[PDB]
Amino acid sequence: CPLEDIKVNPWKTPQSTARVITLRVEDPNEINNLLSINEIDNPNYILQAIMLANAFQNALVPTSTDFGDALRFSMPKGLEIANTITPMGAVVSYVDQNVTQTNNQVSVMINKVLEVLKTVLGVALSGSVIDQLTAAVTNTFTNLNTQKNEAWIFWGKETANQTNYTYNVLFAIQNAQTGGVMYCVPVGFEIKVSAVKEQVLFFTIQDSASYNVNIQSLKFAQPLVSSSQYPIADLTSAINGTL
Amino acid sequence: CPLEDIKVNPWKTPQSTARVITLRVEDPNEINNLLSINEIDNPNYILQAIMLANAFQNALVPTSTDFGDALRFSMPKGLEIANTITPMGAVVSYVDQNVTQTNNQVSVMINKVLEVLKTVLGVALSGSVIDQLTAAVTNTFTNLNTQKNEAWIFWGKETANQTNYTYNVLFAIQNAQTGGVMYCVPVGFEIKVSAVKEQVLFFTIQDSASYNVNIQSLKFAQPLVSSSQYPIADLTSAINGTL
Ligand SMILES: [Ca+2]
Ligand SMILES: [Ca+2]
Repeated sequence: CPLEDIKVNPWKTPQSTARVITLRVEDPNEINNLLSINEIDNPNYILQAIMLANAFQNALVPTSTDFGDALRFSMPKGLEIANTITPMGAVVSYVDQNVTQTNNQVSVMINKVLEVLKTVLGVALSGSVIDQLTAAVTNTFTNLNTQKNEAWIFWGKETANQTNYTYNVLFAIQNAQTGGVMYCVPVGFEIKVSAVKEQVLFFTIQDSASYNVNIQSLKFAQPLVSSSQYPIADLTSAINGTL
Repeated sequence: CPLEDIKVNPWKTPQSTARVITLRVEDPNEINNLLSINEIDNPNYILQAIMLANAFQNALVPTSTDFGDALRFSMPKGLEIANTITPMGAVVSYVDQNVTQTNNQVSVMINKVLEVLKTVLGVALSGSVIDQLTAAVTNTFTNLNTQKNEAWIFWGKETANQTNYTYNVLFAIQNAQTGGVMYCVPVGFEIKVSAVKEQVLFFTIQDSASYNVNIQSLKFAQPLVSSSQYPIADLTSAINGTL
């Protein structure tokens, strides 16, 4: 079928070669209420990632009674916990900002939230994790039906005109843009949306809604520690939180 | 605030205590084109899960030229590969079935597909992984924008009236319903949908579409092998596919 010459299109995004593995660990020894999303080019840093999530579990706090009976990541408490973490590390940035909108599509809200998180991460880091970051924020406001009973989402007060819920997600990043450190970015969402739960469960990005959202997050940089030498038992203990 | 007596509602689904961890492994030594979704109560069986996915990567085959340039899991080749896997194991079930619909919502198609996969797994196994199974099938037909460039989804022929694409997902199951074995269920989707790619990218469960879908899958039961004793280096090699 005669070999044609190369028509090199320089804007054609190539298919990813990244391997994605999702772990659902039933009945963990200790409960973890953070959705853990880990970016890693060297799997020897996975344990470190899981241990950072174990640490920031202690930074979750109850919401006010008016909101409901829910847990959310606290930036203030996050700072406290950061100091106690070993090996020692630094809080590069932190945010506690409200985001609102009126009668806009859910896609707009996802963007507004993305803007805040992209500010936290920075251009370089943002770009290296844009796919999972976009997906993670998307899954905060949509695809909630399948998530409704998960350990990282908490349903608060539910009126006829409003639904309150929290959503806890953590990003661990180790790649070319990080170098000799692994970044950790826990995010605690406190969301008020102008719809009944039943509608919220099946909200899409096309749907329109008014939002009042509080975003609490920080970026924690911890020097890399390989775990190749250690047995898998330690990783198992890390996942269970018994390490 | 006076302690009221217990109003025990026996149909109130409790919140999950399950810990969910997602691993994105950039630049793996060997490429893996299966979305790996692992259900595990004992993390000592993770390596086994990842090694089963490594094995069934060899069961992916190109689609016909008329469909496009895509890879999909082949049930026939899956059976061949199953025999070569060590430790030895058994193919409990296998399917190669077409599923179609006309002018129905995407939710209906998700159900039709679920029915087939639930048949493969069986009542007990199905129920133990219903959340991730429902989500996985949902993400096959929706939420494709964030997935569009991922390693497990391949875009074929794209006309003005039709989009062709494949979607490769693998479930590893180790829990109370499995006992002393781990089940492995690779699934190769070959999907023709009556819409342009741009529309397909932002398809929701509310959208209506005609579908022609081929589903190829099998259930592989391999006796459990704990990896607690082995170092994490082996797991790292398993993820890279160099083990
Ligand atoms: Ca990346
Ligand atoms: Ca389960």
